[PDB]
Amino acid sequence: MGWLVPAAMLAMVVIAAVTLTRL
Amino acid sequence: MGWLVPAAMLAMVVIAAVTLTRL
Amino acid sequence: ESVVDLRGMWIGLVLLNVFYLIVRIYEQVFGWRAGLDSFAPEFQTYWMSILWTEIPLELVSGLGLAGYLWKTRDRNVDAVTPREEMRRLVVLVQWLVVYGIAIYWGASFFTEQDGTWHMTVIRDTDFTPSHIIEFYMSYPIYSVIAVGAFFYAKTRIPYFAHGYSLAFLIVAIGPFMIIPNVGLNEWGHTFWFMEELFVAPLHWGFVFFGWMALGVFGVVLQILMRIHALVGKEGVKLLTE
Amino acid sequence: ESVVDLRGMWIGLVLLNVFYLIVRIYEQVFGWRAGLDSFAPEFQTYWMSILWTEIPLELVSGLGLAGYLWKTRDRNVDAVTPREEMRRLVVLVQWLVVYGIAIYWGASFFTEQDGTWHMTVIRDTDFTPSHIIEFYMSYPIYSVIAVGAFFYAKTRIPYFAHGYSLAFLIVAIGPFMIIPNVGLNEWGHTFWFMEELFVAPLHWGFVFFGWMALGVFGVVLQILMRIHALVGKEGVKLLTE
Amino acid sequence: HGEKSQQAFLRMRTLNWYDVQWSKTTVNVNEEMVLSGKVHVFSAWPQAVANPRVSFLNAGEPGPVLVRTAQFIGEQFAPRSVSLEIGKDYAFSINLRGRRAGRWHVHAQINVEGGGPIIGPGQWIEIKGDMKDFTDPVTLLDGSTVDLEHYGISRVYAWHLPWMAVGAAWIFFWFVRKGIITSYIRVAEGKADDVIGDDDRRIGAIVLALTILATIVGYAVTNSTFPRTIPLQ
Amino acid sequence: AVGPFNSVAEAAGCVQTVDWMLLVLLFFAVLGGYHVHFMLTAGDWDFWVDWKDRRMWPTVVPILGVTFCAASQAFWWVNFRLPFGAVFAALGLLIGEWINRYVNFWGWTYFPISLVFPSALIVPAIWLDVILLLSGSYVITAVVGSLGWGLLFYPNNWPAIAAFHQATEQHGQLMTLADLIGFHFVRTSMPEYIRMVERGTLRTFGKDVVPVAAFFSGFVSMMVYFLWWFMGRWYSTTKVIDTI
Amino acid sequence: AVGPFNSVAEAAGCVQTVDWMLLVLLFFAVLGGYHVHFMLTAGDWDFWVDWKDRRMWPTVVPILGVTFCAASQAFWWVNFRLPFGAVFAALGLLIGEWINRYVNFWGWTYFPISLVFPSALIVPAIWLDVILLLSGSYVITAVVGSLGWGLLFYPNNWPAIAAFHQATEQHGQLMTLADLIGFHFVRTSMPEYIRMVERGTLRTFGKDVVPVAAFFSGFVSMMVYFLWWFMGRWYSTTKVIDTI
Amino acid sequence: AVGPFNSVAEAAGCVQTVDWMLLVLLFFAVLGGYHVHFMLTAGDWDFWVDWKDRRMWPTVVPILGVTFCAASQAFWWVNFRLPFGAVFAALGLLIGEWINRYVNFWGWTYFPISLVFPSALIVPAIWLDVILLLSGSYVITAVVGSLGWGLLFYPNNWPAIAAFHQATEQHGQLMTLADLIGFHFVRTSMPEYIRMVERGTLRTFGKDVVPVAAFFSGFVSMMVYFLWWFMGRWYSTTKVIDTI
Ligand SMILES: [Cu+2]
Ligand SMILES: [Cu+2]
Ligand SMILES: [Cu+2]
Repeated sequence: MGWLVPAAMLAMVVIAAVTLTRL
Repeated sequence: MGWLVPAAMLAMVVIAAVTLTRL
Repeated sequence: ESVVDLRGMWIGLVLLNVFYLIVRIYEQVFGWRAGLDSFAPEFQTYWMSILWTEIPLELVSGLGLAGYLWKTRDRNVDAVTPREEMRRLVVLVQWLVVYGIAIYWGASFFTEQDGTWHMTVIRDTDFTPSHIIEFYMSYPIYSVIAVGAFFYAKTRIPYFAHGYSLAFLIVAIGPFMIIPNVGLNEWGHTFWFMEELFVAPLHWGFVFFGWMALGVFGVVLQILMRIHALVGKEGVKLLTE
Repeated sequence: ESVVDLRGMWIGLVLLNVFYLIVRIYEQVFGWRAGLDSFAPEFQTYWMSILWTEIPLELVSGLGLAGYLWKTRDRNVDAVTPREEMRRLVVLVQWLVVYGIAIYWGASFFTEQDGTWHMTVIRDTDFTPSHIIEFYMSYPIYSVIAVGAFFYAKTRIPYFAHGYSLAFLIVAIGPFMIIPNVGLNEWGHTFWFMEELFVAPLHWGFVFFGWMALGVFGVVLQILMRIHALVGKEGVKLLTE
Repeated sequence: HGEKSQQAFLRMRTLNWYDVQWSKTTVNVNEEMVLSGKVHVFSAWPQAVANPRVSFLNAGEPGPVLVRTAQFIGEQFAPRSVSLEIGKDYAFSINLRGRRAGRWHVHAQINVEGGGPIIGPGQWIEIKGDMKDFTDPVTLLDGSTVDLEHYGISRVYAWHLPWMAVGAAWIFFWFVRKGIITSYIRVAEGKADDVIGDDDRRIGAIVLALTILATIVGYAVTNSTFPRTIPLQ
Repeated sequence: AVGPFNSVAEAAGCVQTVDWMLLVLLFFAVLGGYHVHFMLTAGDWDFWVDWKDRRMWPTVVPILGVTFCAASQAFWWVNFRLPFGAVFAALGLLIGEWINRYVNFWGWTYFPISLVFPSALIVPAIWLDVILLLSGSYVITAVVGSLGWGLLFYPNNWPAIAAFHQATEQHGQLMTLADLIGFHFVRTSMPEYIRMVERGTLRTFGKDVVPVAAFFSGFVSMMVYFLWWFMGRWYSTTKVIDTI
Repeated sequence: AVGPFNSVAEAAGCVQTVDWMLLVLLFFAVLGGYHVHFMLTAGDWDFWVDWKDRRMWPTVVPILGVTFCAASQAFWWVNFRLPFGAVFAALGLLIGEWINRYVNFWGWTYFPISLVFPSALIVPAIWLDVILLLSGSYVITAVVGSLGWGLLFYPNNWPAIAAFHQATEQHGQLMTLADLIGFHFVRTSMPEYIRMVERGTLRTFGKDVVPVAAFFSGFVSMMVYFLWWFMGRWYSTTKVIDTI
Repeated sequence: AVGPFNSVAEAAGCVQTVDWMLLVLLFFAVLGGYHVHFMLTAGDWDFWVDWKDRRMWPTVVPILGVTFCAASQAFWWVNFRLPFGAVFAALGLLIGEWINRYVNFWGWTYFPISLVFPSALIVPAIWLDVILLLSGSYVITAVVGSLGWGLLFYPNNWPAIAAFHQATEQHGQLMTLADLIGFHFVRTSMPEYIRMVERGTLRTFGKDVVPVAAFFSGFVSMMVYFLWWFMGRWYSTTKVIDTI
């Protein structure tokens, strides 16, 4: 649970990069 | 010896004036 | 065909708001269990890991965003059609909307959550859970979004490509300048003032660069002229009559 | 035939450096014998005589230098040949080199010899040996040299003859303005602050007019343009290729 | 020297010095003498002078002609500021070791805070010998003995002078490679890109990397040499 | 003939000579101005080793030192593309200070060098100059180079500082070698209470003094650099006025 | 086709959508800047009901609050003739503050709302906006609307304030309900001596505290409005520079 | 006909009349502004003879008095080549002050004139005006005339001051006649501790108080003159704006 917020920040950056580079 | 620094300041101003007015 | 495509803005808003909701829930759960004592092992387990992971991630994200925007930049910017330029302006406005949402989240929500957390606890370190979420998470996030907006404007729109917009520079750098100002915050709360008062001058820097948000006033205007000249006289006759 | 004749610069540098070496040796010999007590007769014999002789000598030297430079001024300045104008620019650069050496001697060497002398002795008068050498010898000397440089530029070079160069005015007046600022030094060390600390605000005036030395940045540039336009295109093709 | 110029009423109404002694009027180099005395704080302390709440005992000499090995005021060893109360008497003592040959007037003084200095009686002391024979032995917590006159100066030079040489070399290198008039003319004609190229930036990057490496190496070596240090007290 | 010069060699020699004189005069004028500013704004911590502490010295000195470095950088980079402006100012200040300490503080008043030695600014100046050279932008310099200038002050001063921070035990107290040097060699007008050194606070935390001071100094140096770059730009004016 | 738009309806829809996004982005950016400025210049009196007094609260809060209101008024009126700039800034600040108090001060730290509620600025903002609308002059606004903004602060805050000013008797002392609320719900870092509230003066007169504070706040708000109108004009610059 | 005038005599008479009215209106406006500035910046030392001391009075009064003199000099010299600007301002201030002291301080409250008489500024004003006239340069004026203005303040006030500096012996103490005048004629709101007069310092030296104060006042007057000359130049603006 000490790696939940770090993992969510990484998931955010990845989803942004993939979806926005597509659009 | 209380008139050494005053005398050197005067010698400086005189040598400057004479030599620089020549050049 | 699609001048106003808002998919990117919606995706960014959803991601940012969900992330901040998750952060708020995490703060609620783990502020008392592990955030009260700075020398406890649970503080390292649950709060320092966020810092050690998020600073490099923020730096990498900002550098990569700037590099990708500059790499995919338009080379023949001046030969852009009015419709494509209007679409680019709309995408820049989406960038600025996401930037404004991030500015609210960072400069308003967590900055005062600071006032309340510091009033409930006795400060024992320069990295409190409120400090970790505020100075090292929210401000860098809106700085990254500001970098993205600035570089998209510089690399896609001819008006922003030739030269540097003063208003854009102010609105992109000044709010970022609060992050170095955390050094003055730490210095004033340890030597200058021994009391947790917000109106302390040690927080005037926080105020000053906050004024730089008003730089957005210029940027919007710089967009509006570009909109105006794009509509033309006849289109103006449509809008103003 | 001789565009760069450095005899005047060498003579001035030698005279000034020899004089300051003599002054330093005199300070070493007579700082403890007669400079410790202000009410002793040896203080009058060995330190007040320097003051009473040097203030009128400095004033007379400055006035005479300005008057001689204005009297022997060129009347048809605008009809100067490029070679003669280049020689005049070189002589002005010699003036500025001597001015910079004098500025170092006054504003750097004796100003901090002040910090050390005041830290070794208990101040008993407004005219200490360090004060006599610093405020009433070195600053007036570089003010006289600044007057000489300014009036040579105004009376020999057409660019400086028509109007007043702002950078030259700053670099000639601001460093001189430290001399009246000795009144604020004396006032602050007798009423405002009772301690011998250099960072005391009573010495901020000393700081402010010190900034005026940076005015030289403009003056050099004003010379360089005059050099550039003198070389011409072909000469530029020589220098830049 | 300097008290005569101070106002009489402030001198009389701040500190009353009494029995003051100089153990030796003639000392050799590396020879110790004790200047002792007593002081009374005037009850009607002037409003012009600040409170003696913060004050420092000092020896009024024309410089380090005598080295102060110790000083005591108010039954306490006093290397820092002390507090004097109004209307009370305090005994003081100062130990001084001869450094510079000559005749010097050495006084008892107390520097009160933003009121300022108060000077007591002084005496002429004759120091005979050579300053080159002066030693200032100091024992550390590890038992090592150093000479406070000469200790640590070689390290200061060895760190400071090479960096000044490096800076001078940097300035000289750029000045000779580019020049001032030529660079000015190049920039003035819009050819500012001709002054600085890729090789110049590479040289600057290499120099910065070497400077950072030297700083880190110096810090690490210094920490290895002195593993245990304390802040200023 | 090359303009006012009758030959190629004459032009080259005159240009080289004038280059030398211009460099010397600019160096010494900047040296004088910088020395006045520094010694009367941050000279108290520079004079004495008893003032070289963890909080106030590494804060005050870089902040007041970046001024003339930024001004000289503005001048040299804008007008010549010469990347030594910060090193120019720092070397001038260091040379003047060292000359004064060795000739006056030691040669005249006989204070030992271990008591009177200046701070080190060459490494931060090199950092700032290389940042300006590689970047070419005074905003990127004002941020990154100023942060590095503030951060590098203490690490590059530690080699000349740690030797005097060894601990000794006096009659009953614990001392540093720097405090004992200041105590032994008597300064008549330097009581112990004057030095603005750290004395402790109830809000000081677990060994964060030096890093906090360094980061505060860097942040303030950013703004001071931004102000003094334009100050140096203003001082480089070629404006000619008509009436005084 | 209408410029870059292929039809009338497309142009109208795009204009409406961009209007919405511009409004939202401007609102939130101004909200963030205003919240930082206010909470770090006048946020101490706003946080706690123990600081909402007769002298320092009605003086400090309006003076520091008129800033972003004047700036937003300058922007909106000069560029759009839209009369809601002061209400824009005030509503943004109020919304942000209320969200923070309800979610963080109460939801996280469990401080009751009666202890942490913000000041009311909507009525003075409406006064200032209507003065600018009717007058059309920022000088007449800077005088009259600023005076009204300073004067209306306390009357429109009294309805939410008087309930906690009822008197109670403790062990031996007399208290307000606000003082007892602050005392009962413990703040670790808020001792009683910190609050800059009125404590009495020998030069205070026969019940003139609140009117004197209101008039002083209005007079200072005049000058602050005059400065920040031009500050907002400067921030609305469209200047493009060539070198950074 | 001469322009709008039908005859030579009509033109001359109208010009003379308008000259008189312009002189009167400028004199009285400058008088009012100068009196407000002086009486609310340096009026405490001017009101009472107990405040006319060696350190603070000769420092404060010239520094705050040179302001409107420099502004009026700028106006009159730049626009008319009329050398009475400093005398203009000084005479206006002196006339207003004397009228107030004789009519209000003495006629209403019955304080004796020996307690309430203003300082003398006519001689320094004449010095400054003649320096500007002979030089024609406001830089040379700002240096030399300001130095003379600061230096001449005390010598030209001594003739009206020394009579009250004679010594008297009261019950046990030594008094001046000025201190006894202030003590005898009671001011309810003027306790002895308020007056910022000199009280002695451990750094005061062998009878250098008045010269040090005079030289400090002159040096500061140089900078104040330089600032207020351009202030008066700005106030002489003929700029017409389009929107308020
Ligand atoms: Cu804080
Ligand atoms: Cu001084
Ligand atoms: Cu003596």
